Amino acid sequence: MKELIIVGAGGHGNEISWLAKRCGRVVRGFLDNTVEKQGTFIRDIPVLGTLDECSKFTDCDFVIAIGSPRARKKIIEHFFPEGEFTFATLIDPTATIGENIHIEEGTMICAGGILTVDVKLGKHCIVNTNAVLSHGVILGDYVTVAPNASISGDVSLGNIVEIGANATIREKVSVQDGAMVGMGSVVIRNILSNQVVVGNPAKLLKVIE
Amino acid sequence: MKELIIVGAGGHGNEISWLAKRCGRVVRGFLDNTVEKQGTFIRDIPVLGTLDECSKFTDCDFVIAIGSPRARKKIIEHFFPEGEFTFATLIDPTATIGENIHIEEGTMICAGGILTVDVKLGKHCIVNTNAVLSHGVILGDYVTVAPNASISGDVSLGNIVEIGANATIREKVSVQDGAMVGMGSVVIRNILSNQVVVGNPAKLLKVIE
Amino acid sequence: MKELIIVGAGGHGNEISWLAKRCGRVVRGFLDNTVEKQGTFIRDIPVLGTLDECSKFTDCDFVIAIGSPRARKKIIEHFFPEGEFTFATLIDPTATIGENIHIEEGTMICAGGILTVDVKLGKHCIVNTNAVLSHGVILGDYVTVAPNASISGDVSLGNIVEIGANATIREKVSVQDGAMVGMGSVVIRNILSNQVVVGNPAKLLKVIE
Ligand code: NA
Ligand code: NA
Ligand code: NA
Ligand code: NA
Ligand code: NA
Ligand code: NA
Ligand code: NA
Ligand code: NA
Repeated sequence: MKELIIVGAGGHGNEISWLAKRCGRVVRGFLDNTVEKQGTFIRDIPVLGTLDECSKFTDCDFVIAIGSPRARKKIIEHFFPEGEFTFATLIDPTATIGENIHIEEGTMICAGGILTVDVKLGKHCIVNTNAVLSHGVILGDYVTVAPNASISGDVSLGNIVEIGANATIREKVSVQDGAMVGMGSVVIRNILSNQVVVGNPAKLLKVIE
Repeated sequence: MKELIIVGAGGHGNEISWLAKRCGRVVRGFLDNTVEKQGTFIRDIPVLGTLDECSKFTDCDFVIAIGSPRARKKIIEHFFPEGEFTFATLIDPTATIGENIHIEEGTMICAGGILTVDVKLGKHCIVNTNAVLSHGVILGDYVTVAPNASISGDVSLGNIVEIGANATIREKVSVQDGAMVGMGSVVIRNILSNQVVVGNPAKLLKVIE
Repeated sequence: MKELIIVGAGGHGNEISWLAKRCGRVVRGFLDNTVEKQGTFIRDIPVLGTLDECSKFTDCDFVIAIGSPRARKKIIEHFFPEGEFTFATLIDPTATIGENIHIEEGTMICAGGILTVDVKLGKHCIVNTNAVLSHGVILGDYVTVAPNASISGDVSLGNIVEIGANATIREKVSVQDGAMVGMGSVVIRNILSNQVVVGNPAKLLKVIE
């Protein structure tokens, strides 16, 4: 397979370099805009330069290993014009991927994640450690599902949605584009665009836009 | 082994047909009373007819793949007189079944479920995806444990109990017959018969009967 | 390897005898101070005597299979003077141990636990069933992490901390020595020494000392 460039050398990039190694991929290096990270390494993998160096690595697959949905969308739209680059899809060997699962490119399915049946993910999604997506779940593009999230049957998550760690979503709930569910939330009602909800049961905290 | 008939062609039946395939079982088909589902399929497995056709398949094992505890009890008592039918016990290959685990027939233990030591389940139980039953847990008949439920040591769940997704039950709690714990609940007190409790900490919402 | 002595023949000792068997270890027996447990067994493994018999088994590895952090510290300081005894480190075969994970002796990592990258544990820790410790997590000595706990990146847990079942800790939170997080808590703020916090979001309940 192509060597991999990981965009983002933070905590998620750290864990995605681990995922890539477990997937048998050779990581060429990271791109990252942080001044303090130039000339640094994670486990023998160098930070190669800033994101505008991506054009020097068109021979590589990319992945955008940054948790923020809006960060991944911003980076793809600025640095990765349609058709110019290829993206990896990384699925941990300990993830369970069942039947009629469709995953678009750039997606990361991490250790212990479970996608059962009839699940559809858009591009550049994250399903983090030990999260569960049950029957009929649909994710748009740039969705982040944090560790231990519990997403019941027939849930729909719009584009640039973030589901926080160990949150629980009732079956048949819809979450509109850009919303965010706080860690630990218990979501029993539909969520509107750009809403942040928190708590048990989840209630509106604020709007992100 | 015998071919399997799955009663219920809904979301749970979808996931239990997946479980059966992962268990190496041949699924003859589903029985389901929904008019709109007659002549339909899930992943090449047909809906054969309504539940009163069960008598045409006594050569098959059955499983009642319906989440509602009371639905499974109703169906067994009406359609499955004692001794006339055999029931499968389906344990996902990725479930962990430890030592001195006793599971009665009709039970479904799904992907990533963990039953550690000295756990006892009655007939027609569900332990859904990634749920954990720790030391000394006892379940009656027709218990449903939803995905990611966290059932601590020495918990007793009566007949026709339902524990919702990603709920947490304190060690040594007893839950009487027919009760239901909402998704995400934090249960730190005993629960009486037919009570619905929700929240953190769990409190009485209403009675189911 | 050396035969193992398990200190504590309660619920945790039950599950740790299971862990030891899954790890290929021969358990010589338990030590336990309970009068009613003298002459008893768990799955063919005898309670050998009280903790003051430890000096008769210096040929064995020990593990202190008691959930209470303060119980493990008390027992080590009274019965196990520095250098006189050796301690096992038990890691379930179904635990995922990633890269740059450092675990000190006496630690138990149970079934389905996940430690991703750059995680450090002190002595006599417990990571119970299906718990997740993400990038950069640090635990002191005698930390207990209960089943299904969700500990996000860069969390620091002091000595003798207990994190209850299915609790969730926000990234970069620090928990000072001796604190306890109730089961199911949603921890979004730093915790001070000896504080007990509960709820969603977690709030101070009381002080343990
Ligand atoms: Na699309
Ligand atoms: Na798991
Ligand atoms: Na779309
Ligand atoms: Na019984
Ligand atoms: Na009974
Ligand atoms: Na959980
Ligand atoms: Na230390
Ligand atoms: Na120290």
